[PDB]
Amino acid sequence: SALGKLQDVVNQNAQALNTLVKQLSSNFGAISSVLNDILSRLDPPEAEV
Amino acid sequence: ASVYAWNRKRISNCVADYSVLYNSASFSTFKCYGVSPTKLNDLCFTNVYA
Repeated sequence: SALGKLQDVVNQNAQALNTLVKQLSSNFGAISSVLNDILSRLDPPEAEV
Repeated sequence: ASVYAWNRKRISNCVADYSVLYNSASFSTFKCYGVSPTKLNDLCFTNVYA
């Protein structure tokens, strides 16, 4: 634990990036979290929503 | 069958042309909810039930 100060910065940056990539898997109330699924499954009037 | 004893048929291991369902004018109501009607020929499904 000698170099903990640098390790905390590296861990925080990696954790922020990891959480940012984890946010792509959430649909946020939509039918799916994948854009390609929405483009392939729906007409534009519901796809825009 | 009647609506209290509605008949459920499994559809599996087939290639399905839904374009003859959209282009047929015999259906008074053809309404899809979770999928576009014109994309049904472009997708693959399993556990299809009628």
